[PDB]
Amino acid sequence: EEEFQFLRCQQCQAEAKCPKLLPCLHTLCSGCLEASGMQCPICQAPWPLGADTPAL
Ligand SMILES: [Zn+2]
Ligand SMILES: [Zn+2]
Repeated sequence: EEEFQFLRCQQCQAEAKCPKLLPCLHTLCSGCLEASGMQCPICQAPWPLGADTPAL
């Protein structure tokens, strides 16, 4: 309902490219997303560390 709201990518949405944790909508795509336009505070940091997400 909040934060978590995607599972593909910021711009290149094909098949979840960001395995980053999923509590802060960070399942976008490690390469073009960084709280720049998906719903996160300049996250760009804990990308490699994720909690309960799908990953790739
Ligand atoms: Zn992308
Ligand atoms: Zn985030």
